[PDB]
Amino acid sequence: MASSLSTVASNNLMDFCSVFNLIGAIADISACRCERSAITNAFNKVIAQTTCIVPPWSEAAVRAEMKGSSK
Amino acid sequence: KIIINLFAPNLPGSTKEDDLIQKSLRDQLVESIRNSIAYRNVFFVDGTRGAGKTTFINSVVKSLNSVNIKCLPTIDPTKLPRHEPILVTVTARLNKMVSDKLKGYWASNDYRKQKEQWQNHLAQLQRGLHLLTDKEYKPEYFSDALKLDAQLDYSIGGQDLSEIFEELVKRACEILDCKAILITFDDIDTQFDAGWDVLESIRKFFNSRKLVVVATGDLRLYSQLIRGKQYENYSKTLLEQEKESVRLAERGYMVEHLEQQYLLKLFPVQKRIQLKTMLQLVGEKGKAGKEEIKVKTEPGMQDIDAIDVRQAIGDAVREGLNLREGSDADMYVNELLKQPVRLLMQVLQDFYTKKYHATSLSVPNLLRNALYGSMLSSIYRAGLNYEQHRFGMDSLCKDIFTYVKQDRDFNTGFYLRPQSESEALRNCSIYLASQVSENCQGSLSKFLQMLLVGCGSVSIFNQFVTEDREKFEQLISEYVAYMSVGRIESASHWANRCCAVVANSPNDEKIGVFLGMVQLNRKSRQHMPGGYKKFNIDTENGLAKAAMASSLSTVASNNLMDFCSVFNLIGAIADISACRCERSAITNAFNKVIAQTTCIVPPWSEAQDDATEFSDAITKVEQWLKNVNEIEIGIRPSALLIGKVWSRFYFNLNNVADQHKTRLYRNAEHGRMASQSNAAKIMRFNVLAFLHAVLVEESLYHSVSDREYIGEGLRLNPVTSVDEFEKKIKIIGEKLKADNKTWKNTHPLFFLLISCPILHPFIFPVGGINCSVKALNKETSFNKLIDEIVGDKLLSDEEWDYLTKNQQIFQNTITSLNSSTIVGASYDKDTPAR
RNA sequence: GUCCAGCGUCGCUGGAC
Ligand SMILES: Nc1ncnc2c1ncn2[C@@H]1O[C@H](COP(=O)(O)OP(=O)(O)OP(=O)(O)O)[C@@H](O)[C@H]1O
Repeated sequence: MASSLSTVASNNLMDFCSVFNLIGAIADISACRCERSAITNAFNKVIAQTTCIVPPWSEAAVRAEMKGSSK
Repeated sequence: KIIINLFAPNLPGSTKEDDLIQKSLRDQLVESIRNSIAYRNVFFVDGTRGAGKTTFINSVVKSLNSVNIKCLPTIDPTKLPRHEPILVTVTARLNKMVSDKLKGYWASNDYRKQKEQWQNHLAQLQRGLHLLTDKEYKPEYFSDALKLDAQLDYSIGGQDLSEIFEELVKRACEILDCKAILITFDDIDTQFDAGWDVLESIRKFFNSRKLVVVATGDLRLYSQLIRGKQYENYSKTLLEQEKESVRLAERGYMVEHLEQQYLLKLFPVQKRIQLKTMLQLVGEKGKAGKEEIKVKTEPGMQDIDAIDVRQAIGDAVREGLNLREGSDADMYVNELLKQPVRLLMQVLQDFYTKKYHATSLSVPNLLRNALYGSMLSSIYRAGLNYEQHRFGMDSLCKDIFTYVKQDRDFNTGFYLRPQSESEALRNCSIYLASQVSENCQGSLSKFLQMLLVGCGSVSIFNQFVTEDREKFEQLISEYVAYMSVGRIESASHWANRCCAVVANSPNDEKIGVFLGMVQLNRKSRQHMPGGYKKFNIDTENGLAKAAMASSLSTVASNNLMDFCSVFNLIGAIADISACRCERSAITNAFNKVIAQTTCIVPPWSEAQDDATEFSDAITKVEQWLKNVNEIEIGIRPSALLIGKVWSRFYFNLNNVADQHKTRLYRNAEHGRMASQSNAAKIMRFNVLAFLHAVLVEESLYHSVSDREYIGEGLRLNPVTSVDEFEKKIKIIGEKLKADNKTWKNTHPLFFLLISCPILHPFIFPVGGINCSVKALNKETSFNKLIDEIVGDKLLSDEEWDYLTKNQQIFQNTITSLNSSTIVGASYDKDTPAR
């Protein structure tokens, strides 16, 4: 779930679960070519909380930036 | 590890080996030339304008000079006689070397046989030179030719110069004992009409294996030269006859194809070499760089303490524009790194040299002067003011509006972010942001003028005028005249023009509530429930009548219309802070619009003792002005800071007018619950929004503080309650106290705008307090914190209890505005309880 | 669960116990 959870801030903080996130997780992990020590680092970096801002060509770009990305 | 000294002459030819930038590229191309001759052979070093296009060529020649290749002296067609052909110049330079070699040789009698052969070939070239410079054919030369000679065994008969010149080069190579001869040209940016003769003399006379040509220029300029020579081939009578759109396309492609076959044949693609800009060499943000560049900012600096080129501009932009350490400051520097090398270094050389002598200040002034002389061409096409003496307040306000007009983006235009795709708008933006930090630095009065006039003009025009490609700018010319922006006038005068423009468009149900304004009543209403009545002006007192008087505007089109614009308060405050003395402005500002200004709708419309009480109000203002003088010297506004403040302020006002619009009720007198809205409550939140927008991002974007004290959480605006405004006030309070930093030294803008006597009555009116079991907990805590920051206790014990519960003489509180009626309400329904 | 508030044109979101 943590690997497949991503949130977007447009007018109110929206939460999403996208299959494209899973492909991003596999793509990041598979390029490790490292021992056990780096796996814990890489696996911990994959699972996190990421918030991305709305593209400029939308009608809620200014409000989203104004409201700030936080909790 | 390249060290650049700004105090060197910095001429194009002044660069030595240590000063040269692209040292790796120089050796790479020298190897390419050497290899090619060992095994068309025309090299083209391509570089943008003002990027080492001449110094690099000299270094390449110097490396070759010190398999043998004799380098000809570099030539440039621009600094030559107009009508002299290239072939004559090259032949002249060949003559000098071989004659110098022959005379210096002085061994045996070789220079008696070789000299005759060399002299024979020159005479042959001199005979056939008349073909180059003939405007017509001369028939008597026909018998001059056909005097065939077996000498050199020419492949083809005739008086062709190409074959004669070829044998000329072969003899010189034998004499000089060199494998090949290198001919170096130069760019034609100054006068690119002379570049055609170079191209013709390369495609005709330089095609042997003994000659290597190194040309310099810009393909974006050479293509225009060639395409011009193509359209001169079409018969004029044809160009002016078949003017169909279908035919224009047919001839358009036949030329855009003909030039490419010319270039791809004359300068082969595998031989072109592109120069490197600063961004490529240095790197993006934290990315590793291909090379290392460092600069020196002082003659006394040590070579072991030279800072990086990125950091040198980084400080010149941070304090130059008065910007903090953040991404937005890193966006300006990144744009500068993509500038031409000459322009990038000149603005740095001017800035650091002038700054050093000044110390032996006004740092932004040096940056503005450097930028003005640098991108002075882009200003002219933008059309901004170019007169140094007219640099002022309104002239700057004109510049902002025109730049937004050219950019065609009224939402984020005033941010002055260099994000426009066009190069002129990007260049003009950085200069403009410097001027904002110039005028508005150190004075509160000018800051409020930029906020209200510089950015207010753009936003209002967006929503009330632009809601046909010739009507659009017809309004722009009409709009710029009506607001009278450009003329030297006070901000208070601008407020009335702002009031007239907005009020023309009637909203749904024609309620008298607009963006930051309320339309009060002039005539008498019939059968009004409760104590609702007309707004009687002469019932206020000292420090309250003046607050109202400076907040009243009138427009005299059709019937007389009154208003209570909050924009007037901002303008009135600016005027007081301007003069700061003489006790006359504070006498005159309070009475400037009440009975003198007769505003008319825009043409696009389609319709106690007085003496003993006023001086007490006057004296408090003079006390406020005394404090401003000693603290406002530390104001360092930036174009980002002012632009962002208007954004939050504008959005906040639009919501308040749209949420209190339908909340008027027949029993909304002295409104105690948040679901009831009176006239005084609307004006309370209008002045509260302005006091809130400053607080939120005074911490975020100001330059005096290196961090923010807001904390973590969503940024929200007060529209119905003061829960959000109080919440931020508290949180900063402990953060500013746990770490010992006074409010004056971190939020100078908010400290001054919160202690102004004009806004004090508006903060706590009679009918604008939320009286509830839970609400009064916040309001009281709001009152305690405001008084603690100001120091003075605004409200005494008796009046505070009088307001909260449900006539005591009041001087620091509005008392009659809530009872005043509002046009279009009619107060039929009643408040609902649940 | 309940109460307050904020964004969009009822839905969404923050915060408190
Ligand atoms: N290697 C270098 N190191 C430092 N500065 C350089 C270097 N090469 C060029 N410059 C800068 O470029 C400026 C002028 O460059 P250059 O004359 O080659 O360009 P140009 O004016 O476009 O070309 P041209 O003079 O042939 O018309 C110099 O004054 C100098 O500031």
